[PDB]
Amino acid sequence: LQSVDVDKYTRARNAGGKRAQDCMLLAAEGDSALSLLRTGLTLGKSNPSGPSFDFCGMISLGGVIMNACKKV
Amino acid sequence: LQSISKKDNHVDKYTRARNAGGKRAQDCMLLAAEGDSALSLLRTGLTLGKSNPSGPSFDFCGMISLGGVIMNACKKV
Amino acid sequence: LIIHGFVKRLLTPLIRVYEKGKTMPVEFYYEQEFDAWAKKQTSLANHTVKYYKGLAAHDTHEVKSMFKHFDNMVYTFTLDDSAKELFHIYFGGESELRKRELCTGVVPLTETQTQSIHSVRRIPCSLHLQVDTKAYKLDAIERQIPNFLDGMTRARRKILAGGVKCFASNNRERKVFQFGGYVADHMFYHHGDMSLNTSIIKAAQYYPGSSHLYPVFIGIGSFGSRHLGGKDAGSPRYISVQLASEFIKTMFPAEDSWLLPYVFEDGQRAEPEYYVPVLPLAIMEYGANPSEGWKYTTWARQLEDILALVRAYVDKDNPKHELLHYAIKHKITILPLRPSNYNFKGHLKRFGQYYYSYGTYVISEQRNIITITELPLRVPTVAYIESIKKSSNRMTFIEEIIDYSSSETIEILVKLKPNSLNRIVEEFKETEEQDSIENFLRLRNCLHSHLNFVKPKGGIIEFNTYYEILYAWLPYRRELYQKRLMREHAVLKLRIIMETAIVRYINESAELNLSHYEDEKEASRILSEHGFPPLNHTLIISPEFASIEELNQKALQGCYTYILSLQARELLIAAKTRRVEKIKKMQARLDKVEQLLQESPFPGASVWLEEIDAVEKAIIKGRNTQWKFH
Amino acid sequence: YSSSETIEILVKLKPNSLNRIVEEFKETEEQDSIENFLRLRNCLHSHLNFVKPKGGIIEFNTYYEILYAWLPYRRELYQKRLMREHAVLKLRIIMETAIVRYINESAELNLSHYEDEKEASRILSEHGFPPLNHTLIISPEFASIEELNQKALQGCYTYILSLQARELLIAAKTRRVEKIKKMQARLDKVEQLLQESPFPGASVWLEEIDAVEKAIIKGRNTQWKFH
Amino acid sequence: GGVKCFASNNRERKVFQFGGYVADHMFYHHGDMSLNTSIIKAAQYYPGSSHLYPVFIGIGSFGSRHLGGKDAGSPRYISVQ
DNA sequence: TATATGTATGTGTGTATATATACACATATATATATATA
DNA sequence: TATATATATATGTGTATATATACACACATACATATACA
Repeated sequence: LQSVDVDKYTRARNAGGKRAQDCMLLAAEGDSALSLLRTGLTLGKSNPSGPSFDFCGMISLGGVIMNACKKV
Repeated sequence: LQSISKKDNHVDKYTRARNAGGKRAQDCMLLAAEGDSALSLLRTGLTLGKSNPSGPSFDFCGMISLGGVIMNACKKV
Repeated sequence: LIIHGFVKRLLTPLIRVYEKGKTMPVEFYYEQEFDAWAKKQTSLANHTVKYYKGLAAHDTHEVKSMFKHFDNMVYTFTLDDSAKELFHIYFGGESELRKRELCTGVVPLTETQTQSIHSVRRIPCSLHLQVDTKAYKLDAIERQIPNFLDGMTRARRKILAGGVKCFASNNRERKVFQFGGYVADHMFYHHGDMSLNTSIIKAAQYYPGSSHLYPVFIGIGSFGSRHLGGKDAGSPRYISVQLASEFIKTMFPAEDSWLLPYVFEDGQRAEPEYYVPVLPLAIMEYGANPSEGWKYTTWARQLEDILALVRAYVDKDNPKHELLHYAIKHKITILPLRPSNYNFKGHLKRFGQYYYSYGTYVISEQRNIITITELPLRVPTVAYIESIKKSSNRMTFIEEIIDYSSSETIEILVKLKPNSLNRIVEEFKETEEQDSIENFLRLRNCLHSHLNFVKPKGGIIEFNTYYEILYAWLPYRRELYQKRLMREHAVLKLRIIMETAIVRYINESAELNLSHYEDEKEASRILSEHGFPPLNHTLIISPEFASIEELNQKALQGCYTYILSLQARELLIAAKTRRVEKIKKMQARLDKVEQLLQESPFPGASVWLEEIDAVEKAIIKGRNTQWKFH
Repeated sequence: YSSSETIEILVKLKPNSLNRIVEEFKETEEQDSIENFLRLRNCLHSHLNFVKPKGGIIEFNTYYEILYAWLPYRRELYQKRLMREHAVLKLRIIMETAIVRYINESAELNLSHYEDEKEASRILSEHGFPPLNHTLIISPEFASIEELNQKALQGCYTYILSLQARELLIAAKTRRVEKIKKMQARLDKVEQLLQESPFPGASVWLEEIDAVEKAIIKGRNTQWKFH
Repeated sequence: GGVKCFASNNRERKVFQFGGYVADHMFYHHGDMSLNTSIIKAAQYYPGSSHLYPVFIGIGSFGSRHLGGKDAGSPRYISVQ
């Protein structure tokens, strides 16, 4: 019986490095939400005070999370 | 490489007729429908047991899905 | 990591309300906060209300405003010692904790907690669980459990209201996705489109063992069968529905839909809080759902039992009249209330405190073949066959198991291994309650009910017998008859008053010389001097939803528009004869109404017997035509 | 490093490789070496194949052919809308210059005295009122001009018997008189611009050119949101 | 169907509700997914889209230059006008 | 040992054809899994 | 034969997503098949 990677995932440029602790994971619910987040994290010079992909990532929650409080 | 990916070769929609491949195999039809709602219609139709005493049934008739649109072979051979 | 601070969230608006002119909207984060804000208003015909299901409904000029202030709206979670028991209650493997918490409503939020959250931007996990998750679980109970008056859920009540309105003009059929778009547009359905189409499909099915015994719609196409449990219908692209118009006409009377409390969504009304049918339709069908905390399961009753009980309650010269009222006062049972055996050929037995339903086999030793001819209630065929195929203790006696069933009648054929009828009886012992073959071939089941409904004004209610549901249902229909008769009485007096001034204006238009006058001001002045009553023409012709105090409070506060939009077509003598005879019919109807408001045992007791007979003949006609109403 | 609507792409080169790009990806006078390296041109190659009215493929060679095929359809459509407008205006003048004199004469015509609408239609036809098709004069939907002047003078007296008593006042008479004056002026304008050069309806299509152009400008200024 | 639907007031609809309208009143005899995709791509407006003068005003997430307009929302989210 | 030279794949656009899948929620039933008895 | 687990199915009303085929043609990437030789 003993005998790919992440799906819909956009890493940040600074994940697991020298400034790893100051990065966020914006986990969204589906893919239309990730379309909104991709629209909004790419305000280039129209939002100098907002975040971008230098310190933010994206991943989808797949709908409804499985609970672990009753499968353990 | 084939043996690594032979497990994914070994799920089609197929209702076998009772007499497919036997002594009366040439008496049998294969009603190749186009989707799954069509198979719902055909399975409704082939089970009129006494409302259609002169009709067909699954003793000599099968069903299979054509999967939408058939690939052509004339451009791929 | 929840202690040190690792788990965070944004906080976006669910509702924005835009005023004309102002470039800042009013934002709401909860639905009941919007409803409480909106019902306090006086006119909402210069505002626009937007509902945002999902983040992708936000267009560009507001995502820019949401992301100029991104770090301003991220909140961090803290937890205390009062939180571990709440996670075990809300998400643990036992429901009794969840039942006893989930009966009470949501507890609102104090000013100190709200100022602390909106100032320092940290959220207690327990304070999140005792508002947001509890509000979710109460809303899920409301969506997934039926009311006990009409017997239907909230989605199916939206489907019924939008289907009465959709097939109004002519009853032409539409595709399921087109009708779904209609009922999601006009009934303010705020969810996805796939589950609505699934509910429209399953709200129209009719076969032996379906959920609904008396469906709202006639279904035109392929709507699935017994043999897969209705799971093999067509796609909504293919199949169609139309309204079963005479059953909906007789069961849900149209002049009673004006008198019900309605669900207001986004400012304007959507559907009733509940329908009140002529018969107790909550106990007349099948059903089995889970929900949050509770479970819903019903088995339908006989039609003749329910007709006997309602006709014994209402009709005054039935022999079981006062004795049934005694039994309602003391909650004892007299007339029997059996399960329904319609469209089922097997047999039903009561052994203690439960009912059991049995199949039907046909033993043969000439060819060692048992011919199964029926399954128990609500048992699909292919699931039964695969269940009888997986069990290894039963497979040791059979050679081959073959199906020959039609689309509406079971006929399964087993084949036994040679000389194996004898070894079944010592292996599968015969009790008094079931046979050895029925132990062998899985041919009985128990009818075990969970009568957990929702009530008006929300919240769970839980009954112990079907008699309790009937006794809780009857007074609502009683008072609704009293309401419709008093409303009709007021409207008839006011319409007599209206048309017996049209008659005298037609008689005096030549002496009055209306063409001589200048505009509506001088005409209304010269009509006020000759003894014409000022009336409110719109409220008299169409009293849509007006209560009787509203109907006699703004009726005498109008103008002479009733008399001024008269066409010259109707100044003729045949029109005079027509209006005088319809005034005579209206005042005869008024005498009949004020005589109906007095009778025994309560007002409106003969009209309800007539409607029982009408619903009965419509059900009989529908059962004969295979629910096609040809 | 792109924006939502603006491109910004950043490559990095390993050291001492620009000169290898220049000598290895050669430069013609149609495209640069850096554009040959970075895929930075394409051809605007057309296949002008449309369908025609009454079905069937048509294949053009240049965009001038498509423009020159387009123009006469719009020209003839202006001509037939002006013919339709002229016909409807004459018919509505005829319709209201019976209603106004009925308001003037119904005080002593005394239609309240008659039994039903057949006697009323008889006595209305005995004083010179024209029988009209009121539901097609007031709403010509998809009627061509032949079936406009073919079946509209062959109706009844519904235009004159379905008047509300609100209409019999003096201000309503005044408003109908000025509305008759405005329709008469518009009929004069329609017959004046049916005869213009080069083809009928030549200034109207200039005005619609101007309106479409400023609507396109106002839509481009608001990111096609029309604020 | 859009001129017929939005006649009374220019109130927004969803994509699947407007698609149900234009499949009912314009006698469309095909599937719903292709009609909704056609409505979505008829409403889009970005630098490099097919339409330079679109019929509709799109309200929601209608995709960008970067994925070629293939990164819009589902038809239960986005609106047209 | 470089060169051409004729082979074979491979996404991509609009309008069509036919399908697939994860999750929550309650409760009654089930079929095999397991101690320790020995 | 017993007391005891831990995983397993189905119902309605909800939350999220996946995938095969046709049709034309300009364009991109992969050899490979020779033909002088070397």
